[PDB]
Amino acid sequence: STGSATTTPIDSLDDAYITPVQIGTPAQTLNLDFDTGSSDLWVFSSETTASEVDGQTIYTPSKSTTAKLLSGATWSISYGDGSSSSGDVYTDTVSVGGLTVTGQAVESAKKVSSSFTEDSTIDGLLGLAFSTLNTVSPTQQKTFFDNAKASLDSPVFTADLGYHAPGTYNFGFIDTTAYTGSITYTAVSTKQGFWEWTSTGYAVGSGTFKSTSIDGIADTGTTLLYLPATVVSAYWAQVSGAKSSSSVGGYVFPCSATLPSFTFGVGSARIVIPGDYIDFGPISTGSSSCFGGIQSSAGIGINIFGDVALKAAFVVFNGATTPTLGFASK
Ligand code: NA
Repeated sequence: STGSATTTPIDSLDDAYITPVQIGTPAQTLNLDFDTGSSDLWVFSSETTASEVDGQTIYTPSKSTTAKLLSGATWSISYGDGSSSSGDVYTDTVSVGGLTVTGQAVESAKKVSSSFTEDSTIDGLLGLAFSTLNTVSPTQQKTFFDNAKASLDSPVFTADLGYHAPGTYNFGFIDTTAYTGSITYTAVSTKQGFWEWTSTGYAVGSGTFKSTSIDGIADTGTTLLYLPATVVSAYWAQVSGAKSSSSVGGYVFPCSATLPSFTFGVGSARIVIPGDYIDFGPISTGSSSCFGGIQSSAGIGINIFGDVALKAAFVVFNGATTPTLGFASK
């Protein structure tokens, strides 16, 4: 089997991407944030505290003839950005882009933190990191990909995120028309439950490539590119008037600037992030200070190849017995 779904930016900045997901029978379609940095499929629901719901579409298990309470199971998750959610668990039929899993754990939120409530466009998350991170207790649950894997034509999914445009998540096949050149594969460590890999270095603009190992995670659920402070300082030093602002919480730059590109290494290959991808716009409405898309990972404890990086590539998440990542230009 295969699945193919379009993923759409939630706003003009590509702050996140939503992908429609069919849950239950008859189908309830929710727009989920596919997150290769976590491993819980959780939704706004009929159980979510009413004051914590503001415009999201909810999953109502009592209206699904295939929903079953997973008795005793609870979940609770906290994300890198400080957001959180928790609740109880159903199993139900879940389909993405024509690919169907029966018996998927659908984590129904009883509580969500303010950032989720405030984002009317995201009805929940669909985690695509390794199932060892799933928070369900006392019986950990599998991701949608891990449940689909054995049925897929190839044990892979691909992320093809757009810049200010829709893109695609494919399950079970490589679309050879979706990228240029060849896919370069690179080793993955699953020891922290992430799609963790080692970039071979970087360049800033037309600058020389610096060969250096940068361990980090391929995380579709993180907006920005978070890299070591040395790398980030080297990038923003090339932008007149850029500075790290403790008050704003990262590097800002004059909105009048033209940003340089950023290149990262994948083995001997190179992925080029155009400068425009690194512009996250005014820090507040009407400000001439703009927020940078490349930020320090110092204090986060891991480097994160978030959407700013991934949307410059066609990315293969190879879930073979020994997982690997692939990157192609596009
Ligand atoms: Na922000």
